[PDB]
Amino acid sequence: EEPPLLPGENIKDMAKDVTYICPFTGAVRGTLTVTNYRLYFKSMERDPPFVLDASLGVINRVEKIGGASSRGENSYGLETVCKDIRNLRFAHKPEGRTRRSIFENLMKYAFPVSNNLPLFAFEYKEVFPENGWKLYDPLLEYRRQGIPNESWRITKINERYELCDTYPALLVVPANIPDEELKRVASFRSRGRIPVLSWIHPESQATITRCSQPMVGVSGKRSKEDEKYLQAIMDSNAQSHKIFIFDARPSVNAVANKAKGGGYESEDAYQNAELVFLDIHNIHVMRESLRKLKEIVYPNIEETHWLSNLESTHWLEHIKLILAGALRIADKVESGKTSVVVHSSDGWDRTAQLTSLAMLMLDGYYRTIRGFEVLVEKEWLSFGHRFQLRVGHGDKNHADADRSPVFLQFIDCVWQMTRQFPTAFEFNEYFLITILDHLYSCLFGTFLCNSEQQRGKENLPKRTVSLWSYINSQLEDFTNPLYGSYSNHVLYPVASMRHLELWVGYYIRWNPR
Amino acid sequence: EEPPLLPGENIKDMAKDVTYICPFTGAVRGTLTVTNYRLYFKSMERDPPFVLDASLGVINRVEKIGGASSRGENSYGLETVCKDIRNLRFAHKPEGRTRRSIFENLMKYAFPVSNNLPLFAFEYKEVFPENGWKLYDPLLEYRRQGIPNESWRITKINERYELCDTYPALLVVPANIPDEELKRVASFRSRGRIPVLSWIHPESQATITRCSQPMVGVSGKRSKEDEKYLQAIMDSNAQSHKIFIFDARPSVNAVANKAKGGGYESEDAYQNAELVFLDIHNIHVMRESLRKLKEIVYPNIEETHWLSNLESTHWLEHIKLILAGALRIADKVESGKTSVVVHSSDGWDRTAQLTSLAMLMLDGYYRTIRGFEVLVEKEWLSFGHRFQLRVGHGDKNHADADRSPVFLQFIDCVWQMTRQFPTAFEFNEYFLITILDHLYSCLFGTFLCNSEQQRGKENLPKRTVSLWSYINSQLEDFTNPLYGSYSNHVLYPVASMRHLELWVGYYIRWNPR
Repeated sequence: EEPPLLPGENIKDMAKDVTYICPFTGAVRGTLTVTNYRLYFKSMERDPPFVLDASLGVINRVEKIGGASSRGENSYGLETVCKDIRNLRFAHKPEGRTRRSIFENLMKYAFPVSNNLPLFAFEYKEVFPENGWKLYDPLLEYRRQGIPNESWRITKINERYELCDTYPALLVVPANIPDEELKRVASFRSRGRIPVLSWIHPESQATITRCSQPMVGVSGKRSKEDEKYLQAIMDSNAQSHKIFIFDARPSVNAVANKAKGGGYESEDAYQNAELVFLDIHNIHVMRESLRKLKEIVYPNIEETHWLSNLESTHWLEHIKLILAGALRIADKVESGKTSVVVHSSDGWDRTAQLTSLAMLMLDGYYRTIRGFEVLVEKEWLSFGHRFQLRVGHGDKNHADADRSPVFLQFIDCVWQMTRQFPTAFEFNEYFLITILDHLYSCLFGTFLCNSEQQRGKENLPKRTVSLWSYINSQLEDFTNPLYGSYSNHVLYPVASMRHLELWVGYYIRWNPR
Repeated sequence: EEPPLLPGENIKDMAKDVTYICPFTGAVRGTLTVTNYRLYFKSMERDPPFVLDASLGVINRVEKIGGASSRGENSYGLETVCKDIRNLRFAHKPEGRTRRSIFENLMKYAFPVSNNLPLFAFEYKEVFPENGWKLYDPLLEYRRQGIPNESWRITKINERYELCDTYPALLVVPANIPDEELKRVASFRSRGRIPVLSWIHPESQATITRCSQPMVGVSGKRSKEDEKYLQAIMDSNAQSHKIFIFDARPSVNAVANKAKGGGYESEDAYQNAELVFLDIHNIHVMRESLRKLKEIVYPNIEETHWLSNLESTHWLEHIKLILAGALRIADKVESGKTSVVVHSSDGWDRTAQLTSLAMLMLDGYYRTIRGFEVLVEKEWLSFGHRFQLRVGHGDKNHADADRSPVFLQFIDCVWQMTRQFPTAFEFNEYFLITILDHLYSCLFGTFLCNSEQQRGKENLPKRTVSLWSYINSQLEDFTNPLYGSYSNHVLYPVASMRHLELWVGYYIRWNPR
């Protein structure tokens, strides 16, 4: 059957009497359509119409199955490997070009930028009553936190992104540190990500700052600017006697980075700091972890070795390390009243997961729907997470090792927190799954590019629809009705294999049971 | 401090200033009291009075630590291995006229059966608003099921236990089958446990009968009355097409028995019967499962390999098979409208788990607190599960290979069902745990002996108190607040490693969470 279209979506090819092999109900013949935004398959050979509708941004690779003409053993079709742990395999008649027409159209529209075609986000013409692009206001958010205040000021040194071009235009830093000082410190921090304020505690004034690793190198070089800058941070919390520095990386990996120019803060160079390593592994390791998981989760789960197979993926283990690390940060801020500086190698994948999760534990604001969108806009988009590079929108280059489920891990961690606190979040599971779906969809421009400055040059607000514009128009589908019972208090989920669950709602949502 | 003694409980020994080394908190000195029913330890050295109550009946083994020459920090004293997945270690003064005393008095009252001392069950003299021994009435129960009737009659042939000394005094058998033949059939079934009615469906008249394995042997011999027996059970159902015989043993097993004089019902000899194997292992295989489970759970849990270690015990795998097995039987009765016959080697272990479990699925009556109690008294107690032998009340022989957690296993399954159906049961977790607690406590006579006949020869109903007499006094602590939500209908739990959980409430309840 025909697929429903969206403002800007037009059919690019169609083939009828195509057979999709469902690993759960068997073969089903019907029509396969490929618009400039999705892959649609519907069959009227089933009482409820069997509809398969997946966006093209989800397609990771396309592969042919069988060979040429009809040499294959009853298998002339193609298969699509999807980012959301499905794989879709289709069959084609002996007599038919539909096998090559579809393949060639998928391998063109599912990968627009690799064929100098535009991503759908730029074609989508649907309008909304609210502009998601105007949801996050740096100045208003800081004000919500009490910023500018005697201890912290707001600098505009980065409005044209000269200090650091992967950072937001506005940066909050200690009031006693001048702009000429930020330059020097920027010379010591990788890619100019010089610690900057993320969150400040209402009462204690304890702060969460984020930045990249120090450039120490093998010769063990050091800078007074950076060292005093870190001190200025601790001085802004008056009643504290220390400053913790959480390094997301495992100790053995930080050392390796040191050998290549990076490193960490030593107990001697930073007198009043205590650096902890949280043992959270790099992007490549998480890609492999998720890959092993998809392997035992789709399409059929083998019961006997489920537990060991699951453990072997190290998915839940990584989630646990992320949550636990977030827990250590939020605790030192809450209970210890001590400011914490959090970083990693570049400070834009693990640091983002840590600050984001701690913030959610500490501030109930980000647990509300609009709050979370702000959280996503603040930590991850504005602070330079490479969504484009990490997801690979419309790029045939599926093996790229720059691709990793970083954000997906974060969202998983959030879902983990919502299970443990069924009343503390205004949003619900569907909201989160909807976010993961549009991470790949490229329907909106919210998860495009790799930086704030990039999005400015690309003029994304004026050329694409924000994902929040659509979500804030259907809020009845994203609200947790049990939201309230808890309160405007601090959350402390339990990181332990006995309280973390596999997010069945996402990683196994295709099995019709 | 001293223990709060129960009606009939006397202090057999006391020593003060003893050290308890808690595998979770530090050492605690205090007073270790021993009575004729429990082991009580209490210390006022902790904001919350650290209490350590435990029935002697839950003491699996007592062994002395140190004696010759060992003066260290808590390396002198005694240790107790318990049956409720924990271990107690007391550092009791090396000198002070207390070199040898506490140990001796623990040993004496912890194993009354071996020492030839009364079980505290006979010295307990608390009274309760109702007597649990009256709770279950064989005739009042069959009447609830609509028995007797045109098709099934109640025979008295075994009133003196002369047909089967394990079996209850009243037996429900096919109306047409006279008592004389019950004898001939009794000689074909192992230990004379002839197929007897356990449950019947109100609408389809599909029954569920239980028995021990057939006595076929290598000589493939067969009973003319047996076959005819099963024929009447089928004929009672309106002659429905055919009749399933569920053997709880794996195929290999039944065959093993065959060569031993036992076996199972063959095609041609039982022409109208489908024989299925549920692949549930024997007592030794189970005890070993539970043994590996207490080793990775107590005292400290190694997180890195929790999933693997848990998979290695195969506890969840056995719970699956057992539940899975009840699902088939329940389904063949609910859906196929077919009478089934469940049996095993002796027909008092796996048969009890299966009928009890299927019955819970089919009849909501057993889902009520009183109904469940009746279930235990009927399917487990009157039908001869060897709780004295399987649990070994007050017996110094801990290596006995006759001991197996067959009943606990059953209770574990039920807990699984209260988890998958949080509203269908009137009783709550605590209730089920209390039941496990008095399985070892021997505070009541409810779980003593091996059969109904023995319990009578000891006159338990008049010399000991029934557990239900206690439980039904506080039904507010044992009630499920959510119960009622659903209707009286058939519960179908999922028997998958993806749905079953590890009862942390009973297998890891000691840790301070």
